[PDB]
Amino acid sequence: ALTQPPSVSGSPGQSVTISCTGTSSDIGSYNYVSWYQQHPGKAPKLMIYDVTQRPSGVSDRFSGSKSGNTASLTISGLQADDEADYYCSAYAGRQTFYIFGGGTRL
Amino acid sequence: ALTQPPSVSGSPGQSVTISCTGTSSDIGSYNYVSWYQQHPGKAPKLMIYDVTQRPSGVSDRFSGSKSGNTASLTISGLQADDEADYYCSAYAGRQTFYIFGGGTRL
Amino acid sequence: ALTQPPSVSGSPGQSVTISCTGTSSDIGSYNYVSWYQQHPGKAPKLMIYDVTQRPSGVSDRFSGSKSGNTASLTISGLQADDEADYYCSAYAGRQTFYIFGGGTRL
Amino acid sequence: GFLGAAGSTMGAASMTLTVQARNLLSGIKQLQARVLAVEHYLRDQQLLGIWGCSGKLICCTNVPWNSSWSNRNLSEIWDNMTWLQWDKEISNYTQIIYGLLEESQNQQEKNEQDLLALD
Amino acid sequence: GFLGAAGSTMGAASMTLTVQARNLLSGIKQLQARVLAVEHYLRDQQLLGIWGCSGKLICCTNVPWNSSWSNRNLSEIWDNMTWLQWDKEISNYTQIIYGLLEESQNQQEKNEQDLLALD
Amino acid sequence: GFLGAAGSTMGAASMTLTVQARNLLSGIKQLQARVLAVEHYLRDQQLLGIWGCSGKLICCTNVPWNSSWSNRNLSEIWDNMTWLQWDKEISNYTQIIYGLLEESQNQQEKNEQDLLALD
Amino acid sequence: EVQLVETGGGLVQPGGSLKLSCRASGYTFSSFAMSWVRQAPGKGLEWVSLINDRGGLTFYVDSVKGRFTISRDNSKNTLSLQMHSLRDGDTAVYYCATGGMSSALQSSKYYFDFWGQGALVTV
Amino acid sequence: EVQLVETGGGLVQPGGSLKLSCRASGYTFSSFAMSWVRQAPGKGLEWVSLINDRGGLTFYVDSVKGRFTISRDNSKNTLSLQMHSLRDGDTAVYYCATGGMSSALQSSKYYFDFWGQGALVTV
Amino acid sequence: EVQLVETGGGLVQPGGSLKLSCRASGYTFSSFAMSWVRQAPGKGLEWVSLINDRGGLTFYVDSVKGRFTISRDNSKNTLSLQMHSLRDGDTAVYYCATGGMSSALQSSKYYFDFWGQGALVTV
Ligand SMILES: *[C@@H]1O[C@H](CO)[C@@H](O)[C@H](O)[C@H]1NC(C)=O
Ligand SMILES: *[C@@H]1O[C@H](CO)[C@@H](O)[C@H](O)[C@H]1NC(C)=O
Ligand SMILES: *[C@@H]1O[C@H](CO)[C@@H](O)[C@H](O)[C@H]1NC(C)=O
Ligand SMILES: *[C@@H]1O[C@H](CO)[C@@H](O)[C@H](O)[C@H]1NC(C)=O
Ligand SMILES: *[C@@H]1O[C@H](CO)[C@@H](O)[C@H](O)[C@H]1NC(C)=O
Ligand SMILES: *[C@@H]1O[C@H](CO)[C@@H](O)[C@H](O)[C@H]1NC(C)=O
Repeated sequence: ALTQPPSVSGSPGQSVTISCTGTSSDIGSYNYVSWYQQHPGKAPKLMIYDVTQRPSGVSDRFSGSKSGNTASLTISGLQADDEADYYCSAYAGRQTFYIFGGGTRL
Repeated sequence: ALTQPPSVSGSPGQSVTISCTGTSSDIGSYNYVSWYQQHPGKAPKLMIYDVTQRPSGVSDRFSGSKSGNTASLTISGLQADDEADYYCSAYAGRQTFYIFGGGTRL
Repeated sequence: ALTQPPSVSGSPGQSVTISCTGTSSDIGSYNYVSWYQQHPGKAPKLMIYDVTQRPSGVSDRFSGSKSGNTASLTISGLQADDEADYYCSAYAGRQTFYIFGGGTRL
Repeated sequence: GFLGAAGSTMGAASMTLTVQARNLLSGIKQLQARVLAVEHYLRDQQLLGIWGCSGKLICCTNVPWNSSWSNRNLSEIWDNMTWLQWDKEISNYTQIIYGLLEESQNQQEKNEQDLLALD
Repeated sequence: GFLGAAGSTMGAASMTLTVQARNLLSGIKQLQARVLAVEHYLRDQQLLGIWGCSGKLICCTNVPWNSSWSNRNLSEIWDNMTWLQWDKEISNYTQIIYGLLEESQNQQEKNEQDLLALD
Repeated sequence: GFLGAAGSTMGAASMTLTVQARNLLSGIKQLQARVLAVEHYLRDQQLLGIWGCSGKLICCTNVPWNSSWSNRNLSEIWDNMTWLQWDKEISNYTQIIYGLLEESQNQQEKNEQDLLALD
Repeated sequence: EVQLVETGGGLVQPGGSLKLSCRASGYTFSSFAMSWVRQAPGKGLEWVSLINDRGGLTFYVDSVKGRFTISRDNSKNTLSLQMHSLRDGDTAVYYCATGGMSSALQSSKYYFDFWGQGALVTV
Repeated sequence: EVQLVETGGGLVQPGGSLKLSCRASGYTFSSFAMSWVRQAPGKGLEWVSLINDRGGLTFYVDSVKGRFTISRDNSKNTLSLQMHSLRDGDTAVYYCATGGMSSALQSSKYYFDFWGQGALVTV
Repeated sequence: EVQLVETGGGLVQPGGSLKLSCRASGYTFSSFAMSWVRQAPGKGLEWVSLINDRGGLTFYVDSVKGRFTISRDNSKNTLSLQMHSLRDGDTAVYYCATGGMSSALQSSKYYFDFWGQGALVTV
């Protein structure tokens, strides 16, 4: 599994950084680390796909990045409606297709 | 190895049940669980081959069955000449060809 | 790794035996156990290649042999200039290309 | 020798496949005969290639035996029967089998392409 | 049917390769036509063999796409384009690709030989 | 270029196999010459197929070198000898080698069939 | 819009069997690969299984290779999962997901595009 | 009837070598696969090795892959086994068995049809 | 004579990267396979990596498969090694070696013919 801090917070209107660190076989070698936003009681929605790309329907306040073996999601302009559990998901090859991290509560 | 009770008994003329439980890769997925009868000081003889089939020369008092991951041998009409150590043998794929259980003394 | 005694010694002019024992997958099945002589502060030099063959430039006082899973180097006519750390190196297949032993100080 | 196994059982005859394979290839009328023989040879090699058997004389596949084609036991086919008798018994089913073999290989090729596409 | 996918997308047409493959092979002037047709067929099979594709209709390779040959997206090529249009667009680059495929297979064969040489 | 490696060492010449392979295939008398050339090409491809080498230019096998055929060192054969000299030296042993290669592949095919038969 | 709706069972004794069936609409079903992703009541999410767009290829997590079978019927627009020997560690919400793979002639996915609401499998 | 008769050694020091030779009659030797099955004096039986009907293919238990070699001579109707580095855990009765495999064109076996009397290998 | 001369870095913080470059002369570079062999200051030597004569094939010790890349430029007579994520267990002298493999048409090596003087990589 990927490791990220269990809790992230900040004042509304400010940016926050959420990040998860994996190994060379999970995040480092493959540029496929997506991010999902899950509201309590709801299914996760896709927020980021690929390292830096966003799906249609998601605002530009959510921006991904990667450095080394650590993937990050920057959420600018924090809203009350963004307080959801965020997960990262990395492609880890043919034997282990996807590895998800633990959640962080925003 | 396959696990069966270490001892089985009963009155002459009554039926007994001998069974061994394996995993999904041993007994469950392959319908090849044979049974052997070994008298002390003698080599084992084939009693049952395949899940339900009997070899020529063996009486019809010995009958095999399988359910889930557990194989059974029913011995009806128990005779004094049947007090022998019984073993099950399951085919377990190409890497592990055969897995034998422990013996049960009848 | 291969195991050889940590220290070998003898009087000048006498022979000594240096040997390392491996497993069936390292020394036994492959007839490729080379020996190297390393002087302190210097890079190792090739002394023996193959089980019994010597490279050009090395004197005939260094002679290799193999029996079972144990490889040996016999050094006859011991000189003061032979006090160096000796290592054996065995080919161990395609997954593990080379296995070196620990050193022995002569 | 060439066709010496024709009267032998299918099992015994399966061990001499290279003798016939070698012997299959070994004015106007003769050129037509030679060109046609080459075209036939190539059609059989192309057909094996379509099935994924381009380099094999004994090629195992993923098409199950229906049992409607023949409900004989393996000992009846391989030990108590010749290839001429077998060919006669299933002469009405070879187009069904060939079609299934082609479809199965097409599915295999697509599956291999998709497996190779996993990073 | 034969060439029925010619107006279909490259993706849809890639599923009917055996129909055309089977149909490709299926006095003096006619013998010349038949011998030439066989020579062409064999040249294409030899060329696939040189690339290591002797038994495949869909053969993946180790040659990267340069993007100078065509900078189109996969959806533009496989979903919004036919094989005739694709063939026309890269008709000036097929000799470069063929040369790279031959060199890549030669390197692969040498690498396989060297890997097999490890005891 | 075609046959440019003929005077080169066997090692150096082994890197140009596709040049000759491509060049091998590239009224009545000419049709006979073309049909015979095709038959020869196909005989060589069939022979490689029998050995399990249908798609390879460099094909490693399971037949050991006897050393009676030639007791030369690898450097003597690959670095100090050409393919014409090598072919001349073993011209009396190629039928023995071909027979062993055919038998070895037949054994390999039976072993592969039996391994695939393990559930 | 695109919707995925799970149908499935509830409480099943340890060691039994349960099958889920997921209906989908709003897109061409046969054009996308499908996955099942599991979330325990107090945990995050983990991938469980992946099936190709055609259904020929299936992939599983090592811990479930001998228990779960994933299949898809492209004429019925239905993705189903069948699990046997339900262990106590398998109780969770099981979500359908669209994405996670593509068949070579399509752009790469390796992510999930659409999610269902989730069936709750308990023991 | 069908008979299998073992010939072999006795007490061999740890780490040595021992070869068994099993003669068979009453059936066509070359038509059946052969196996060796081991039984420790106080235990049940376990499979040790399998050889095909032709002798080309051999299979071993992981614990014996580097110590045991199984071979068969179909002209002499003889099945032999050779073991090296005899460990203390290898002391047992070694039984010849006919069956355990078939060469694709025969009905499935995956069981042993005939048994010998057993050679006792001790250390 | 044959000489191998290492060029490289020195002290690099844990988790960083370092590249070695080894020049060679006195023999045809493209005719021999090359290896890197590592010796910790207080230990003996262990093999780290092997590259073929052409450079197409590379082999590594399992513990370094995800950290070290070996490459060779046969026109520059240069063998280089690049390592990432330098762990504390990787501090050692790294020696260039000529030999360890041959490309099928040459006599077997499986030993090292020539050695350099060694670059010291510390953390
Ligand atoms: C022909 O039949 C006889 C029956 O006794 C058999 O022994 C012989 O092997 C058969 N011939 C061939 C070539 O199989
Ligand atoms: C077997 O053949 C019959 C007759 O063609 C057909 O109806 C049946 O569906 C076939 N079964 C299979 C499994 O192919
Ligand atoms: C021809 O184009 C139409 C466009 O509506 C499409 O529906 C049809 O499938 C195409 N035909 C083929 C054979 O692809
Ligand atoms: C792509 O093609 C151009 C034009 O031929 C060439 O200059 C360039 O080097 C090529 N790039 C690759 C990576 O092959
Ligand atoms: C011919 O021999 C000379 C000897 O000096 C050699 O240098 C040259 O490479 C050879 N030619 C070929 C084509 O190998
Ligand atoms: C080598 O060839 C000689 C002469 O034909 C033959 O007698 C000998 O048995 C052969 N050896 C091998 C191992 O094939």
